[PDB]
Amino acid sequence: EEQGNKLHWAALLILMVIIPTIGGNTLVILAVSLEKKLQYATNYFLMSLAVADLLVGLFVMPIALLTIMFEAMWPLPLVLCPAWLFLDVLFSTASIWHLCAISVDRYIAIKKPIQANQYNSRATAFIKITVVWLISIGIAIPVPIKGIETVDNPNNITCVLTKERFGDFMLFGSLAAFFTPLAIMIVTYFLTIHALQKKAADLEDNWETLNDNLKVIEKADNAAQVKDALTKMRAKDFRHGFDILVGQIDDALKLANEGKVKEAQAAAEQLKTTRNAYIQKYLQTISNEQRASKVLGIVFFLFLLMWCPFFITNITLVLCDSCNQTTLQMLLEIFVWIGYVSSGVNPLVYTLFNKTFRDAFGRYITCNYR
Ligand SMILES: CN1C[C@H](C(=O)N[C@]2(C)O[C@@]3(O)[C@@H]4CCCN4C(=O)[C@H](Cc4ccccc4)N3C2=O)C=C2c3cccc4[nH]cc(c34)C[C@H]21
Ligand SMILES: CC(C)CCC[C@@H](C)[C@H]1CC[C@H]2[C@@H]3CC=C4C[C@@H](O)CC[C@]4(C)[C@H]3CC[C@]12C
Ligand SMILES: CCCCCCCC/C=C\CCCCCCCC(=O)OC[C@H](O)CO
Ligand SMILES: CCCCCCCC/C=C\CCCCCCCC(=O)O
Repeated sequence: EEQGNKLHWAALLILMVIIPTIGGNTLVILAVSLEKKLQYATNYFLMSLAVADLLVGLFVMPIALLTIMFEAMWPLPLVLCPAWLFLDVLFSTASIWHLCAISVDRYIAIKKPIQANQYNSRATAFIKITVVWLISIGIAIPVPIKGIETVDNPNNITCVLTKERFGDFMLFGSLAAFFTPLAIMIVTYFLTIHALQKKAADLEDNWETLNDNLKVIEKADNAAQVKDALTKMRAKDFRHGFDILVGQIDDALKLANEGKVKEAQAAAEQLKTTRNAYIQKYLQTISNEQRASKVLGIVFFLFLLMWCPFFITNITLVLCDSCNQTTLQMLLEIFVWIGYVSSGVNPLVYTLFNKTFRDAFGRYITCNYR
C-alpha cells in the first residue's frame, strides 16, 4: 500500500487553475493599462486586485504545486519556506479585503451621489488601495516573525504551519482575513438594499407632489390657487435641473402675480415635458445601480462561497479535538486549491460583465492590442 502518483492532479491544476489565473489577470491588467476609457478611479481597485491575484499564480501556486509532487519534503532552500507562506497569506488576504473595499466604495457611491470628482477619487482610491495592502501585510506578518520550527545529518524539514506553533494565528488570522470582511460585506449588502429602496421612494414622493400641484393648477379658476400651488412646487449637472425648474416656477409665478391665469396654466404645461425629462433620467440611474449591485452581489457571493470550506475546516481542525485530523488535512489540501481558483479567476468573471472590458479582451485574445 502506497500513496501512489499524483502527476495527473498536478497537470490538472496547471490546466484549470494556474493558466486561467495568469491569463485572466493579465487580460484585466492589459485592459486597464491600454484603454483610455477605462482609466478612471474605481478601476484602479480592479488593477490592484488583478496584480494581487496575478502574483498568487506566479509565485504561490507553482510552489504549492511542487510541494504536492514531492511529499511533505521541501526541495527548495529553507529560507524560501517562510517567504512562500508569507506571500501566500499576504496575497490571498489582499484579494479578499480588496472586494470588501470595492463593496463599501460602491455603497457610498449609491448613498452619496455627490462628491464624485475624479481628481479626488484618484487620490482617495490610492489611499484605500494602500490601506488594504497595509491591512494585508499586518495580517500576514506573524508568519515570518514567528518563523518555522527548525536538522541532524540531512535536512528533513517540511514547509507547513503547525497547530502547535500557529494555532492562534490560524484562528485569529482566519477571523481577521475572512470573517471580518464577510461581516462588513453583509452589512454593506443590507445597507445597499435599504439605500436603493429609500432612493426609489423619495422620487415617487416628489413625482406625487409635482403631479398633485399640476393637477391643482390645471383646474384652477382664479389666480390665488395658481399662485398658491406654485410656491409648494418651489421646494454642476445636478443643480442645472434645479435652476431650470425654479426658474420656470418663478416665470410662472411672475405671471401669477400679474393675474394672468391663462398664461400661468400654459406655462405650467411646459413643466410636464420638463419633469418628464429629469424624472425619466433619475428613475433610469437607479435601475442601472440596481442591476449592477445585483451582479456584484452574486459574483462577490460566489467568491466568498468558494473560500468557506478552507477557513471553516481551518478553525475546526484547530478547535475540534475529537475530529479525525488526517481527513481534515486531506480536505484542507483540496479546499486550498478551491480557494486559489476562487481568487484566481475572480477579477475576470467580474469584468466580463462590462462591454468595454469584454470587447477589449476579445481583441486581446486575437492578439491585436489596437
Ligand atoms: C491559502 N492559504 C493556505 C495556507 C496553508 O494552509 N499552508 C499550508 C502549508 O498548507 C496546509 O493547509 C496543509 C495542507 C493540508 C494540511 N495542511 C495544514 O494542516 C496547514 C494548515 C493548518 C495549519 C495549522 C493549523 C491548522 C491548519 N497547512 C499549511 O500551513 C494558509 C493560509 C492562511 C492562514 C491563516 C490566515 C490566512 N489568510 C489568508 C490565507 C491564510 C491563505 C491560506
Ligand atoms: C504553467 C506553465 C508551464 C506555462 C504557463 C504559461 C501561461 C502563463 C500562458 C499560457 C497561455 C498564455 C496566455 C495566452 C493568451 C494571452 C492573450 C494575449 O493577448 C496576452 C497574454 C495571454 C493572456 C497569455 C498569458 C500567458 C499564458 C496564460
Ligand atoms: C518556480 C519558481 C517560482 C517562479 C516560477 C515562475 C513560473 C512562471 C512560468 C511562466 C512565466 C510566464 C511569464 C508571464 C508574465 C505575464 C506578465 C504580463 O505580461 O502582464 C504585464 C502587463 O501586461 C504589462 O503591463
Ligand atoms: C474553473 C474550473 C475549476 C477547476 C477545478 C480545480 C479544483 C481543484 C480540485 C482538486 C485538486 C486536488 C488536489 C489534491 C490532490 C488529491 C486529490 C484527491 O485525492 O482527490
